[PDB]
Amino acid sequence: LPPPRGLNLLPKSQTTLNLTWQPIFPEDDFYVEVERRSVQKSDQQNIKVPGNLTSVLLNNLHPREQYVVRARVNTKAQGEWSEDLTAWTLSDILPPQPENIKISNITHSSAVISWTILDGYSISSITIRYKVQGKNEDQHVDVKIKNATITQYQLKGLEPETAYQVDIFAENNIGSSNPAFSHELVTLPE
Amino acid sequence: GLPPPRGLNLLPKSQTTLNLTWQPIFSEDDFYVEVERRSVQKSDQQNIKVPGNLTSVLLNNLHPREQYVVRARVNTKAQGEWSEDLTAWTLSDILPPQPENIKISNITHSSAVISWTILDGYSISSITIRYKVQGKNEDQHVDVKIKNATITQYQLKGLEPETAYQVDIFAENNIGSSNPAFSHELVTLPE
Ligand SMILES: *[C@@H]1O[C@H](CO)[C@@H](O[C@@H]2O[C@H](CO)[C@@H](O)[C@H](O[C@@H]3O[C@H](CO)[C@@H](O)[C@H](O)[C@@H]3O)[C@H]2NC(C)=O)[C@H](O)[C@H]1NC(C)=O
Ligand SMILES: *[C@@H]1O[C@H](CO)[C@@H](O[C@@H]2O[C@H](CO)[C@@H](O)[C@H](O)[C@H]2NC(C)=O)[C@H](O)[C@H]1NC(C)=O
Ligand SMILES: *[C@@H]1O[C@H](CO)[C@@H](O)[C@H](O)[C@H]1NC(C)=O
Ligand SMILES: *[C@@H]1O[C@H](CO)[C@@H](O)[C@H](O)[C@H]1NC(C)=O
Ligand SMILES: *[C@@H]1O[C@H](CO)[C@@H](O)[C@H](O)[C@H]1NC(C)=O
Ligand SMILES: *[C@@H]1O[C@H](CO)[C@@H](O)[C@H](O)[C@H]1NC(C)=O
Repeated sequence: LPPPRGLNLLPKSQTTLNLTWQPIFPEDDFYVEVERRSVQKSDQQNIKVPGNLTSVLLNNLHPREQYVVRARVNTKAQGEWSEDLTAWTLSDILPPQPENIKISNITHSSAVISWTILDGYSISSITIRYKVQGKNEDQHVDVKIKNATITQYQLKGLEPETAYQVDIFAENNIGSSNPAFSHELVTLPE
Repeated sequence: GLPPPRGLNLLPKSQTTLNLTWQPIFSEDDFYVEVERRSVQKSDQQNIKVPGNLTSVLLNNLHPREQYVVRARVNTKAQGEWSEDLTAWTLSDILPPQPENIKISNITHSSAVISWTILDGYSISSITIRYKVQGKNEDQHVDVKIKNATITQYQLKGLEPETAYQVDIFAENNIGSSNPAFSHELVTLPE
């Protein structure tokens, strides 16, 4: 038999992952073999679940640890395995600050910021906070980037000859990252 | 008649408290600070004696988002001159209302000024203007944070020409943000 279609692996907690698939079409009579397997440690479990149900909760997992998962259908006959799905369980700790922070392309009313995030901490978003560097500080701007794939952003409509303070936070299930230092940005008309 | 304490300041601490601080003082004894507070909305006035050698009273047993007028004096054998009125709202127990008078204007290819207005007495400490592209893609959005309720306008800058933005505008407060029933549309020009 062919493996389950529509296989999707999502982290629902710090110790649990949820594998879902599309309902299997029956003659008789079958079950779904699910194999999950840790990367950071040597830990494989193998679960049999009745064919008519559509998902399994994989539980008793460790925090911020990635697991590789595959599945199949057996009858009788041993079905061919699905492709390997991977996922991290949610973080137990606060996420690390984005590394390789590079401010460049500095213009009169714009600049480009680039960074790198470490995978493994369930970073769901990053925020780019920028404000005028003066001692007043009555307002700032948060650019909220909701997909952690994006590695770069261009700030726009900045004021010329102005010094800005720029910070970059990464947010996960626990909370935001804590920056030790900010970054400077000075525009030029010229 | 002695003059009142100097450097009088009234800070809202909680929903039921305000803190009145002043510059401490030290002829012959004894002396105490008479502090009066009174509700604007309700009819609730109280008179509090505190010994003259401490620097602050916490005026307690007040009601949520209620305005209060405060004054003070230094009494001895004779009663002193009253201070000027201090006024403050206690912190709110609800979310603030959405800002009315949302007038967008001066729309250019990369600029779009926005002005609003807020109702006082809700302890509104900041307002957030949010703006993203009209598309349903939840990739990016920009939260402009304005940390004083004094500021009434703001000019958006560096927007993309010929584009539709979905502007929201929240008001924040000791409980939480306001809840917009509706967003606002912003077209941009050529360029
Ligand atoms: C793992 O996977 C998903 C969530 O990530 C869960 O599937 C769902 O579970 C219940 C149904 O028992 C519901 O919350 C979801 O909707 C259900 O099916 C339809 C939805 O159209 C409704 O008519 C039902 O009333 C019912 O609510 C359901 N969602 C889907 C798409 O299947 C699953 O429970 C979760 N946990 C485990 C332990 O498997
Ligand atoms: C009322 O307000 C003032 C200022 O917030 C408080 O005075 C402070 O007291 C603590 C020590 O107990 C220190 O932070 C300083 O000595 C004071 N600060 C200043 C700025 O003077 C006061 O304690 C508050 N509460 C009461 C009940 O009086
Ligand atoms: C799967 O089959 C078993 C047979 O006992 C039944 O208990 C269960 O409700 C079935 N689930 C379905 C049809 O979703
Ligand atoms: C910024 O630098 C990169 C790499 O050279 C390139 O996109 C371009 O030269 C610059 N872009 C500007 C100034 O808009
Ligand atoms: C004020 O004087 C009284 C005298 O009973 C004393 O209890 C209190 O500690 C004094 N406060 C000071 C010196 O701050
Ligand atoms: C309109 O925008 C331009 C350029 O951004 C600015 O110079 C001008 O002051 C604005 N006009 C008003 C009436 O706000």
